[PDB]
Amino acid sequence: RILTTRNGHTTSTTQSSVGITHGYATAEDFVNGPNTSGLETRVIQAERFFKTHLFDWVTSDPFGRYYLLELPTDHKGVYGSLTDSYAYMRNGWDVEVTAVGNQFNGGCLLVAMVPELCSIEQRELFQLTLFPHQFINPRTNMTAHIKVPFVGVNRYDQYKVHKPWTLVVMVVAPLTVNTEGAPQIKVYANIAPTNVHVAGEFPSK
Amino acid sequence: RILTTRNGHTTSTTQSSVGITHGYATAEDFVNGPNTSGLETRVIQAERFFKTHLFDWVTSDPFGRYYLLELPTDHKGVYGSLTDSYAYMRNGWDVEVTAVGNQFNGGCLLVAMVPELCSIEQRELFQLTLFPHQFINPRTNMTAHIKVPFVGVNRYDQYKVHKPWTLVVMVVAPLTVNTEGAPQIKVYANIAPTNVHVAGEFPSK
Amino acid sequence: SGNTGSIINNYYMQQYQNSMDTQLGNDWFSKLASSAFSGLFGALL
Amino acid sequence: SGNTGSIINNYYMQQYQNSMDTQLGNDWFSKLASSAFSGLFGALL
Amino acid sequence: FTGPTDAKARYMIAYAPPGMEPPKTPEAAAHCIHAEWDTGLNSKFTFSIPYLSAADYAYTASDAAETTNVQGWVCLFQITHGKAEGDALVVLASAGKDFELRLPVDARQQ
Amino acid sequence: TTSTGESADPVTTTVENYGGETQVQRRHHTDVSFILDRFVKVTPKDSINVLDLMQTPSHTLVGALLRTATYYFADLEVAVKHKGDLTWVPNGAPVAALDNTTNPTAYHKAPLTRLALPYTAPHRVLATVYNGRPLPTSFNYGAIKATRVIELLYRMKRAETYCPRPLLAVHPSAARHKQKIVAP
Amino acid sequence: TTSTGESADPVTTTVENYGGETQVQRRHHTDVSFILDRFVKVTPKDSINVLDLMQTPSHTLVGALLRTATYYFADLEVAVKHKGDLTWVPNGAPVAALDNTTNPTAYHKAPLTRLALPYTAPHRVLATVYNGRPLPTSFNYGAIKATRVIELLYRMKRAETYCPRPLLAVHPSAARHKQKIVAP
Repeated sequence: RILTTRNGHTTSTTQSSVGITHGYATAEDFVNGPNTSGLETRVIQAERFFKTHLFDWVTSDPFGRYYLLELPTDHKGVYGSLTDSYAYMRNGWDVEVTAVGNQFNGGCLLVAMVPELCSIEQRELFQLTLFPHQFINPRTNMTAHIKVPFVGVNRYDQYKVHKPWTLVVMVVAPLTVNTEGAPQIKVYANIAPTNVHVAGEFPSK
Repeated sequence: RILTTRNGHTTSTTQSSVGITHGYATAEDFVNGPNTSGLETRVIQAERFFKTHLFDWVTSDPFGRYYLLELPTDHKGVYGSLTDSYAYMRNGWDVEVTAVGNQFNGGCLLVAMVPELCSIEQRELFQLTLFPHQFINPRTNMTAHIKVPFVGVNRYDQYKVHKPWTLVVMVVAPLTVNTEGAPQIKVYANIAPTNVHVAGEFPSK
Repeated sequence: SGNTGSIINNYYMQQYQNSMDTQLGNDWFSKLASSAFSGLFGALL
Repeated sequence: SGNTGSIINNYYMQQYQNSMDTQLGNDWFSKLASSAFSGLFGALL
Repeated sequence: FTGPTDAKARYMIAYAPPGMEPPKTPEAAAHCIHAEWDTGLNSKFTFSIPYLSAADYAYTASDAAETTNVQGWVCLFQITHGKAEGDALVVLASAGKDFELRLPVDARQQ
Repeated sequence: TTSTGESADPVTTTVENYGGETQVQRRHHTDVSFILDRFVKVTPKDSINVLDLMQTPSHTLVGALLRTATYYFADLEVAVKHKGDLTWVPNGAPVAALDNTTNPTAYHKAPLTRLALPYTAPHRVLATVYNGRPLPTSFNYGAIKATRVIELLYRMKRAETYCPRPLLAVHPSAARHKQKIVAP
Repeated sequence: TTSTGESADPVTTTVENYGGETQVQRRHHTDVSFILDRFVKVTPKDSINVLDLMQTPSHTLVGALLRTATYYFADLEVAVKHKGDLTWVPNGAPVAALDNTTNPTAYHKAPLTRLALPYTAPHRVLATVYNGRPLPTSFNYGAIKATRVIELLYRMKRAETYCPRPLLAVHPSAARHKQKIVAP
């Protein structure tokens, strides 16, 4: 039930989590390859949480609204400065998507961290439970907390061009404010980069 | 004679150095105090060299021109971003002041890393050889390379208010372009922060 | 091992037959199928 | 050993395959590459 | 460096990776993998630029479709000089200790 | 077999819940390196065409069990009906290279010409989709040219794939997708 | 890494000077007896032509990694499309010899005729350049004749060379020599 996760100097507590969904691996692969010549360093100051707004769940939305965002998104803090001050870098992800409703709102919600994609057709939605996923069901839980490692074609990636992961939500069953439930839900996210490495330095202005 | 110094992924070579002048200590004091509650981290990516322009030595200048700069100065690279993204931080210094002339230019030049000061009177110049110093004499050498630790009133310092160190140059003996020497010298600097620690995080915009 | 069904070693050497692999320093989805919970979750009668 | 990639000895004898060598009584440029000085030449700090 | 006995100089060479336009001033290039040397008794100085690339291997050609110069630049600056008018700094280039070259294709040179 | 559904934890209850007894289930025909080794046929181009494993159609057996895996690595094989002196450049050669005879060149010999060429590419593993639809230039196996290429086939060797992707069956209008089946 | 430059002593400083760590560098594709074994094609003459390893063009892959070595020794191979009864004399036979059948003569058999002939010459090792441009008569491998030679190829075996020589890349007008590269 109760579960407290901590990344860096930031924490988070949830009292209804149904577990963590490790995806595609438990540990990361070898991070000192032959391409970087050993000129790579591991920054630890940039493994803290940060937040964003996805959308607002509402009764009008039928099955199949996804509203996906691709990340690494723009970042005010430290991790946002690394892609500006370094060429190649790699990092996993540790998401947490929260939708606080009520004990009495029926409906469902599916969230999965899928690899590289731009758009999904309506037929492929029925098969979204192949990627690391978790259901948000307002009768029981309110947080997802998927946990995926870095994966890509080549070892170190240039985040100015290739965005490998893409957090995807989806309304499996419509919201129903039957009698006493909250009129609408506002979905948020609590992503946090984990295990960030970085190599190759830029000349400033 | 030959001496190659390296800080981070950057190096530097000089073929006329007369040694390193360790000042006020060989090692630093305890860097995990009771005031920071252990919430301090040591960034290693910000121990590289950087450069600046001091002034141009010329025959007109008599004894007593200092042209001092106080540092930490503004910085384009990483170390310039830390004071913008963190409250308290501490670091030593490892300077290298170069003035390339000729075997045949007479004159002298004194460079010393002095603690906190704003201005010096003409009488105090005669006693500048109390702080960590080194003479730049164009007959023999062309680089100074003083090396000092962090020192201050309180353990961690707020570099937006207090600048503890201040690199000071001074023309002990005027330049003389006697017969074959270079007409003027242009003094540069090659400072590099060393052993940087940092604690206390800011909220971005 | 794919559609390879001869009991004689191929005439050509291994390195000329196909690209030799290199090491540094189904695997996962088969670990998932074995982790599958199958027992009863309540008290049987 | 060049583009020779069979695991079976050639049908013809050695002397008929190619000219047999004769003795009397990369060799040098590989000795040069190993002689290459690479260490630091001055006092590191 | 091939100057007279009474001429002195100081140089810097820095390596700028792809993504940002190359530096144009030495003060703006000191955040690269630079390294500086000084002329004196020993004349020659050899600096070996590293290999940094996302993909494991890199091409030995440049297609017209790619004007971005996917590998990067290598800049060489002169910090200062003393009575060094009109001198010369001859350069050379050699293979590294771990250069690897592969996939042979004889394609239209002779 | 009630269990928390919103957990993505696999739960495969079996027939032994109500007296059943599972027979033995052996799966050889559904392996990933056994089903891809079958000479899928691609629409061949004119004189010069590139060896890219994605120009194969998306409704075949090899073309559709390949666009179900995000990443893949596999050696290659071809068998072409060249009317000429087909040559083959490696990955990354200037496209004017496939006019010289030093490159591996097979001479005409009726009816086919079956080659087994390695996997040459900078990346450690290729990819079907790419989040830059056009993929980069680096994703290929090489380029062959002849006077007039007539046929072309692909047969991946040692195939191994990662990170699965959705597969789609045909949607029928009726309740059930009926059709013909061979019958004496 | 300052060292006396006017000494011709190799000095190869590495990436470990500023924290680097050299990966492993394996070189198989660049050997001298592996890169020359590739059937370079020469401009064939009429009925009679001589087997000289220098009439191959100076811009191929075999013709240009050969005019980079002063001396060389290598057995030979050919594969010709003779329209007739091709014969082959050894090195030094009177040029009227290649009309008799006792000399090694291959009969017509479509499409090619691949031979593996030894290295026969007085000198212990041949040479590309010669300081007597015309080389001597003694520098060759033999002479073949047929009714009409159509194609001819050279494939050196057991090649081994000495005393390297300069190699030249093409000089571009622009800052960089751009060109096409195969792309899907």
